[PDB]
Amino acid sequence: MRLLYLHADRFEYKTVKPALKNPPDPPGEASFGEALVVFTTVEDGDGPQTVMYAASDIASHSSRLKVTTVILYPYAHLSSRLAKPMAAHKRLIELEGALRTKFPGHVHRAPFGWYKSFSIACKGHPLAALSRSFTE
Amino acid sequence: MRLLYLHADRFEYKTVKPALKNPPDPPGEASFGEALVVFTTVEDGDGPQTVMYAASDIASHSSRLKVTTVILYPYAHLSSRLAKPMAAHKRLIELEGALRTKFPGHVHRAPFGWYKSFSIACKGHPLAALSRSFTE
Ligand SMILES: C[C@@H](O)[C@H](N)C(=O)N[C@H]1[C@@H](O)[C@H](n2cnc3c(N)ncnc32)O[C@@H]1CO
Ligand SMILES: C[C@@H](O)[C@H](N)C(=O)N[C@H]1[C@@H](O)[C@H](n2cnc3c(N)ncnc32)O[C@@H]1CO
Ligand SMILES: [Cl-]
Ligand SMILES: [Cl-]
Ligand SMILES: [Mg+2]
Ligand SMILES: [Mg+2]
Repeated sequence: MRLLYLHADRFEYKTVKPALKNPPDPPGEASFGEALVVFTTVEDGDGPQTVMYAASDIASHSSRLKVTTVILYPYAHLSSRLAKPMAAHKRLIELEGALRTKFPGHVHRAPFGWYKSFSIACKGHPLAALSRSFTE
Repeated sequence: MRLLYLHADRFEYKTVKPALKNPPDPPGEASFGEALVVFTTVEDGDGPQTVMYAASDIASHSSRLKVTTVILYPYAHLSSRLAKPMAAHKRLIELEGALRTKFPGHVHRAPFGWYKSFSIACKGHPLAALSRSFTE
């Protein structure tokens, strides 16, 4: 699993065209204020332990930043060892569930399988942009 | 070298605090309209051939998108095999020079060595977000 943690003053996205033959999530859009935006690339061989490590770390970092909103944003481009789309969607659903057991704030999982537009006002402070890897 | 190509309707950044003891570039800010924003992570062992491949590819993709502006945005977080900061700055300067020999539009190299805020209105079309790797 490869993640990019962006501490945003605002974030918003909108699904555009379907990227997969049949996106497993419906289309949509959302916007937010201060949040940790987590761009999330599921890698081959991510499993239950990977998901647990990521959930704990996301919760911890959110705690450090004193953010009370986390956006889980599926992203195919953070690495070159991607899991297949169905396994990736399953892991993202697990990640959302796991995060909710560790982080008391708002958790939004953005839709999987779409091309999406977004904008972000990414803060510029020292912890506003960090990358993470998780394995098992 | 690892790159993320984002086709933006707008982009803007502002240096915040210095990330390095002595950033080799002065502080600043800029904004833009439609552009290809290239987040750029220089990796260990990038050399002259890597720079040439990246310049050619950036030019080609820009040509496909019919963009006439390219932003070279130094980014430490796209991979886990970073070059050292001085070698990375040198390669980015080379990349900017090389790109100008292949791409007829505006080339902006953002400052190196700073924490930076940014916002982007990333388009949602199928080619609006792509990743690349170059080696030699
Ligand atoms: C493209 C850009 O605009 C958009 N934001 C996009 O990335 N869309 C992706 C993810 O939603 C998802 N996806 C497929 N595989 C993966 C994976 N292994 N990990 C995470 N997401 C995946 O399927 C879409 C196509 O790759
Ligand atoms: C942090 C985030 O806000 C900001 N945007 C940032 O990334 N700042 C980076 C790059 O400008 C640069 N830098 C250092 N090494 C590299 C490298 N190998 N490749 C590219 N840039 C590098 O040095 C700064 C600290 O890593
Ligand atoms: Cl980690
Ligand atoms: Cl390539
Ligand atoms: Mg819509
Ligand atoms: Mg300033």
